[PDB]
Amino acid sequence: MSKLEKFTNCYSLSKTLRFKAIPVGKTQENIDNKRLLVEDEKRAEDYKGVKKLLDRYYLSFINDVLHSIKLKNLNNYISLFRKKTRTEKENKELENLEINLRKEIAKAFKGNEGYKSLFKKDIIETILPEFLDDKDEIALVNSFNGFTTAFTGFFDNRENMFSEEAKSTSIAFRCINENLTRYISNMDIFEKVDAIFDKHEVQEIKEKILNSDYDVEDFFEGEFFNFVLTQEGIDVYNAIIGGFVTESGEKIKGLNEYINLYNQKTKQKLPKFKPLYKQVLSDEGYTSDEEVLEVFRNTLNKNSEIFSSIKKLEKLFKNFDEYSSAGIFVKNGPAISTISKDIFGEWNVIRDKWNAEYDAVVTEKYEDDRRKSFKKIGSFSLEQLQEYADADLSVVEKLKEIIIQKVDEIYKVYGSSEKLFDADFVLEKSLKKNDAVVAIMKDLLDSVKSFENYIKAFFGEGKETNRDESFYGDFVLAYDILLKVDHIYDAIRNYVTQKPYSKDKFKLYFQNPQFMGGWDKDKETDYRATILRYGSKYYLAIMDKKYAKCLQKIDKDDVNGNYEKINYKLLPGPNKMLPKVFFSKKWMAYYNPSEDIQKIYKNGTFKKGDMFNLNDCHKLIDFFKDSISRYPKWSNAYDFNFSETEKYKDIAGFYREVEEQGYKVSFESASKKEVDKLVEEGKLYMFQIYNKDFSDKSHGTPNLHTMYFKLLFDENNHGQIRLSGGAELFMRRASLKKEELVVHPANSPIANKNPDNPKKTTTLSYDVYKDKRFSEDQYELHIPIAINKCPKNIFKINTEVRVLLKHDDNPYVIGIDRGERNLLYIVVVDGKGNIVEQYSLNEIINNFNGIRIKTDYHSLLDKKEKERFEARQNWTSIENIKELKAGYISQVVHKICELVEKYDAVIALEDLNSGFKNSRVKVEKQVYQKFEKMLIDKLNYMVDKKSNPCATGGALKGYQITNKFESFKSMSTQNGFIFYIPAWLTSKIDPSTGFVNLLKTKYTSIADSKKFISSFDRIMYVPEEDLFEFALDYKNFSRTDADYIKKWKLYSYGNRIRIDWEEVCLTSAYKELFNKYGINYQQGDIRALLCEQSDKAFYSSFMALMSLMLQMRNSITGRTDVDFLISPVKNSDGIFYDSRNYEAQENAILPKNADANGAYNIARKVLWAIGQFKKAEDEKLDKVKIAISNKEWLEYAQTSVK
RNA sequence: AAUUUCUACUAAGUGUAGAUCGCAUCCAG
DNA sequence: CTGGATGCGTAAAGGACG
DNA sequence: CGTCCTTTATT
Ligand SMILES: [Mg+2]
Repeated sequence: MSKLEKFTNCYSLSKTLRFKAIPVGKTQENIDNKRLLVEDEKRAEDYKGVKKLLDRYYLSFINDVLHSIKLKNLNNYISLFRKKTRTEKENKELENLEINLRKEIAKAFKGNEGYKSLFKKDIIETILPEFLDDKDEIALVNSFNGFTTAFTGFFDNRENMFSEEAKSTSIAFRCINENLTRYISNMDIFEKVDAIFDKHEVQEIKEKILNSDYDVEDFFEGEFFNFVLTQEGIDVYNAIIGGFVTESGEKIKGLNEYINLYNQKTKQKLPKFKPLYKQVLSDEGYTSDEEVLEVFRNTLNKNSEIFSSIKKLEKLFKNFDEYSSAGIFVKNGPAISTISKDIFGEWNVIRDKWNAEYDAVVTEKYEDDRRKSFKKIGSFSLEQLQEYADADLSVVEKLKEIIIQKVDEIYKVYGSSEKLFDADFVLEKSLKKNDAVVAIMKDLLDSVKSFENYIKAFFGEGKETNRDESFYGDFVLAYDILLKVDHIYDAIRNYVTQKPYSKDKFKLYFQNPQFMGGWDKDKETDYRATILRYGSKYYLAIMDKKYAKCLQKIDKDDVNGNYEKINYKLLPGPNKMLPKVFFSKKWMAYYNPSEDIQKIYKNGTFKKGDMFNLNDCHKLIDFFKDSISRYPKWSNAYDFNFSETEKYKDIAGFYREVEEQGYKVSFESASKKEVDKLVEEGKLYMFQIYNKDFSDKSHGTPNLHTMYFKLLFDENNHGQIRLSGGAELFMRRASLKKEELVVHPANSPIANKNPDNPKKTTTLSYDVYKDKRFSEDQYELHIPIAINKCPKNIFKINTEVRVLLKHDDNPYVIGIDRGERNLLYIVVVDGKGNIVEQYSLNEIINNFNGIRIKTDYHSLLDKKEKERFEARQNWTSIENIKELKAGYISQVVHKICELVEKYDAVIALEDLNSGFKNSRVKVEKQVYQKFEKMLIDKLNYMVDKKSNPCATGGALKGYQITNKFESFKSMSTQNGFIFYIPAWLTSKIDPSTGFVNLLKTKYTSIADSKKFISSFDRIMYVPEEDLFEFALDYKNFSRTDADYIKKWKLYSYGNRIRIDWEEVCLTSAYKELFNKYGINYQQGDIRALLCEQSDKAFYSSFMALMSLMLQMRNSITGRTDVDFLISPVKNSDGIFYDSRNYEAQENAILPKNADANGAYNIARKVLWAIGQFKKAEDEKLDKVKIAISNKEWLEYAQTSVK
């Protein structure tokens, strides 16, 4: 009984193995003399070119077929599409109609005579040259005759367009699922908005745009859709909506603009047309220090056009008073928070002064319709914002001082940069070497980018009642010039942040269009590439075109050394292969196949479905079984051993046995003397398939991919991992010069970087070079493998994880959470919620031999954040930090995998589509998304390198506890062993009681502060404890639906940390507050006395004292020692929860700090969901919904503690 | 600071530890 | 540019060409 | 013929 070991051999998946290919002997010499690499480097260039010309014809072919087309179902479909109350049968109707619509478009394409030619040899030899009218381009296409097969891959990518399936890549799908669906929505909107378009306004568009061949109304009748299948039609349709610009240049207004005026001017909100997407084929970064520099000077010198539009926006905003403050608007969003702060000094005072009208009891259904109508508003006028501005304070004047301040900042930064704009300037050093220069370009770009990103607030997305077009005329003119800095900012950053070496490579073919197609022994002379072994070394051996068969003559050499030559036999895809061979002109003539059998095949009775006869299919199988035996190229390759034919449920049952039997990999001896001569003579080329684990100097643990690669040829690997074909060989030209490499000169000591390494220094007898691998041309070889090609353990992984979980008695849960002090914190939990382990992942501990050496990745991040502060916020340090986090998580994966294996444990992770990230946490959402993706990926085939490959857990019996990754949005609910959970109420919650603080203690009014103090059942001093007790029933406060217990007794126990920061003893600070106002707190219930008091500074000291008692988390920033979590509520046994009582302990039973509490409670939510699985019938486990609500959660946390 | 590649390294001396699905294509803001 | 999605990860029939 | 490039078959 293990959950894990039920999950081996579940599904098949592809991986690519990558290797340096090192030439051997004369190989590189012979390759240089024959000038082969040049030919390839050119070919790749020319190939990209021809693909574009090919596309040109493809694009012409598509318009021909789309123009012609006339869709049949249309009206009928649109109508059913529109029905808002469809019986399920009617939704199936609607699908069949949508399928038929797509099949119409597909059949329109594939039914040409022209179609089969597009992806055959013919398109390059004859069609494209006739089509083209340039002599150069025709020469390019001509260069590829006898090399058509190299286009197959591209051909497959273009085929996806002509599909009828509902797939992103399809033309049908783009027409029927995306563009038709929009057209229909626009019809809907049109009949609502039809009348407002002025009689005159419409006739404009029919002449200026439509050219008087169709009426504007035509474009909103269903039956007229066919017109907008083509990119041309779409260009028209979108022009009607967006507006056009004629040959003359006269602006012509579009329907969507007219609507904008009407809804603006009458303070209304009618809807607007969506434009149609483009059709599927219709129509880069900076490459050198000089090009980057040149752009910086040309777009941003003092007489560039962007600088001109700054000078104009200075004059416009200097004249801010001269304009109407009721027709100037500020878009709603982040810019409202910012501009609120800029002029009041307060983020949420502008929030308040429209809360001043809207604002007293708060049911959350009224609080959402509160908080939502809020978000509905589009913008605010300078008049409305002055309606909020207390008298004596001019909103327009202080805005003028802020905007004008930002342009003086730009001009000041221009004078510090002036020498970069001299026509006389030349660059001393490379930019990545020249920090001075880049920081000069950054500083200017920033100040321009902040001015730009600030000013952008003055839009209002309007859609806006009468706008000061005297202001927006000059503003829009000049802002559209200013927004060009955006592109220029990105591309110049992306450049400085790039690496100094390039990975640019190109594909080698060795003059063979199907080069290295597959490893099959028979196809070995066609592909001209095979694999050799000698001892622990593996080589790629490539026959030269003029000596294809040169390896076929070589015999085993008894006396001398021998190579091992691979002997590989694959039957690829019996469902594809078995028919082609046995119904081929060649074989069909040899083997009379009865009219039954060809009927069965032509008819399709063997294929499951309604046409299926188990007997017909059974007869086809014995046809295939005899032919295979009459076909000795298979029957003698694979010792075939089929199941008795009566036992097959379907054809796929037989095929699956062929597929698994039809793979064999062995080795043959081949004379090492004879093969080496071939290489010298230039008849064979030889590369060692190499990575660092094959070095004579390597010791200790190989890369996982080395192990996979070796296991391919191991006799304990029985198909678990197949060597696939379609490997590629590439040359990556060097991108660095040895002389310009950083060298650590031999025999001088080098300073070690890791503070936790005892050894502070290493001295080597040899030189070591930074980025050495890129100072040299490198061959790289990519080998695709096939894991679990024939899976036996077929079941839906999640349903199986739910069954095992339900019937598992003590299910363990690894909870992972992101901390502020801790990059990641781990809490392992048992089936009853006892903390088994709990620790931080700030330090990664690497083990080699019996030694351990830890690397504190929290120290590393802290030092790279300091280095970010020094040198402003340099572009690169941001990247270094991004990459460092990116590598951190790949250490963490290993640890999580260990925990899974050790505890047979499910994983509880944060759902990143629902929750809200606090940004106190170091590992931002983006990086964590990457981590959850990596985790899914590893667990498709989770292996322990250090295990025996044949053991479960090993490289041949990898655990498959995760379904193949799809999309970030799909990282929700559950994926096998990984459960995604909302982080709500996982941190700030008493792990000992389930208590959370559902009170709002923000002070507003003296009256509000009274109703609060009266809503408590009791407020008293307790002398025998020296504590103030605040008994409540959450019934009496608003927004407390989620709590389950409801009646709590708060105490002012222990201290808190107010936020600079002061420690506050709670008990004595209440005494202090009450004594300040002559309140006798010892007199039983005190609630009347506090409400008797009439001083507002009493209530705000009290609400602040309530805030502190309910702030369970207390933290001092920079002080990693002080992250304590302390409860105001007593548990079953009348003890308060204080986290520090457990951080002390070595094996604690409750969370040791705030971060620990986070992880713990995320793992408990999974425990709740396992609770649900145990409540459900086995058959209905699929149906159980995992998403735990706040209401369900608080119930679980408040009842499970006991 | 060496790498199929990436991060962290120097890990006891040309390397250590973990990770590592390639290639092509299309579509989106 | 980076996530979304597509597809290939093949031996053997078949043909052009000298 | 041979040899090299192209095309084929799909649960
Ligand atoms: Mg290693």
